[PDB]
Amino acid sequence: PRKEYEVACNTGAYTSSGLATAGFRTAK
Amino acid sequence: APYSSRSQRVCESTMLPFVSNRTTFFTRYTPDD
Amino acid sequence: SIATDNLQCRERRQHPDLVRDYVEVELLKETELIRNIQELLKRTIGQAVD
Amino acid sequence: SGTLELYFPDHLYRNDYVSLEGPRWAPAIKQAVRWKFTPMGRDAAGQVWFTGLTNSEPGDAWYKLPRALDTPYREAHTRWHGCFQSRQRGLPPAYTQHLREMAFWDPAITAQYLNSGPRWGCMQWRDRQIRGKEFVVTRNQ
Amino acid sequence: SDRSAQHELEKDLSDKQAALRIDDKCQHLRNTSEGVSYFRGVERVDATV
Amino acid sequence: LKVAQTRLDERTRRPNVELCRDMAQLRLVNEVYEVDETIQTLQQRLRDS
Repeated sequence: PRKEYEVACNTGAYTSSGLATAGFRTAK
Repeated sequence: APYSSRSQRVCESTMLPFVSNRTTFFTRYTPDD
Repeated sequence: SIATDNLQCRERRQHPDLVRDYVEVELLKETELIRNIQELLKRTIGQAVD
Repeated sequence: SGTLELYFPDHLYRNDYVSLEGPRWAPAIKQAVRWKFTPMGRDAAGQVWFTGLTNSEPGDAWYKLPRALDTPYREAHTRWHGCFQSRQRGLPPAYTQHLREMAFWDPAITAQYLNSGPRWGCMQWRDRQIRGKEFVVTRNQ
Repeated sequence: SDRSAQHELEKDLSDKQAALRIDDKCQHLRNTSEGVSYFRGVERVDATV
Repeated sequence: LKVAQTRLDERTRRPNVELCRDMAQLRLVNEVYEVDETIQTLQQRLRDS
């Protein structure tokens, strides 16, 4: 799943992420 | 395929923005952490 | 005053460019450095009066 | 030098230089126009929308009295900002400009026109106790 | 679209409640009520969004 | 001094949206500085007594 791959790309200890599963995403 | 895209599929899908108005970047955590 | 005005001006951008780039990182470093330096100056003035 | 009898243990507030990080977050403002996709479907539209009391409403008066029903008069923000202004007028002006967006304020918290003592003044009259002549207090005032 | 927007309002209401409990049990506090202590540096700390 | 400064620290546990700076922050820091000043002047005058 591309959604699971993209959120696994975004996760981290001190990394900001804008993607939000099953909802709206940040404007920044 | 017409049914390979539905609202239940692109509602899940992640490359599309579907952004909100918050700009704070929450952090995730690992169970051993 | 100059730094906080840059912060609000660059934050008033439009939607396909509201990006946390290196400029915002350096602006935050500026705000932190300015406040630490002026509080250190406050304590030094107290000691020089004493 | 001698045997000092003391009777009080409270501290004196110095000698702690802590490297402060932690006020690190992007500040929040009042915006005017925002953006949306209104349904999640094959039907989808990128729509801008402008907020009510920002840029579209005006303050009350008797010439503009009753209301126009077409006007975006946001009653909740109007009442809240009315009571906020009533509570806001009590503080003096430096404490008003600390509640602004940009940082035009003086960095040192006690104001000049309110504080009776001089800030970082060096003069302090200490009278040495000597048997004989008269001791006194409050040579500043 | 209706359900996603209604989710946004629900989490806003939840964050309002998380503010309300702090303000309620902060502003009922009186002089030497229970569990007050010297803290230091909070008057130095001013974080604000 | 107890009650005011632990009021400050018991306030400042707030979440992200309501982590702000109202008049309560400014009035409380003015409170604790002036109570501290009252402590020093009463200590000095006790010493002279």
